[PDB]
Amino acid sequence: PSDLEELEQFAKTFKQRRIKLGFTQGDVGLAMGKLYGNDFSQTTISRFEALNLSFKNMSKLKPLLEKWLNDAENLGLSRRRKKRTSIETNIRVALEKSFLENQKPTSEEITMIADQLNMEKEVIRVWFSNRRQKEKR
Amino acid sequence: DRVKRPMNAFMVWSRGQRRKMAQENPKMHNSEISKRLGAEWKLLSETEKRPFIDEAKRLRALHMKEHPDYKYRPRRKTK
DNA sequence: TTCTTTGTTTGGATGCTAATGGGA
DNA sequence: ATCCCATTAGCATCCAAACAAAGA
Repeated sequence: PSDLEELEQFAKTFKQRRIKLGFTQGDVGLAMGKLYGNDFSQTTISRFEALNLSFKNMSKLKPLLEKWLNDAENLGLSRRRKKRTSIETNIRVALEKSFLENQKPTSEEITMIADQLNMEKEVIRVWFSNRRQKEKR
Repeated sequence: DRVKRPMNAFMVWSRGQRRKMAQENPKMHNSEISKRLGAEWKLLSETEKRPFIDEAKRLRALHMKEHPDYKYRPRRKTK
């Protein structure tokens, strides 16, 4: 009855039951969309089915995937996540250079850099945080 | 009825040799035939293939016209 | 069902990293 | 508000499965 073995058995069970319904990893993620105000990528469904998420993350998706499966075998507000958008190469090189000059640009510098690269403030802000991560590794 | 996949250049061409080897040499399995045609095909010149590659195009066009909504959906077999 | 080929399409896997949560 | 960074989550990409033909 171990937390991990149940989670362990559900991914397997889930998958079989999924292939049974002749359902694609992508279809399930799509179906979660209607249901919870946020879609789930094919990547996420695959990782789930293969035990490649954190324990915490998996335990949280179990319920959503379980409800969906059952509902399918029978037969001041929040925001929907921002779509992930790649950093074009030219921008990458520029941001890459600015990072060398310094890793802690300020708000206005961030606003400046973004304005200069014709990029969204927030994206640039987030990039310096993430690139600062990739650094300390 | 279930909609089959349209034939590619190799499938069109092999369709020919298949008989001109099967009847010519019975008791032989399609497996061995496929192996052979396989080898023979990868030896044809872009000029010897061109007509089958061309006929394959028409077959592909013919397929869409007759199945405007067909989408290939291979399903990961159960195992 | 398998046995076999090529070519074509699609599913699923996975690096890298983008975006989020929520603490402070 | 801010700002910070441990977490969560997906674009891009690449590889291998499915499948047409045929009929033992």
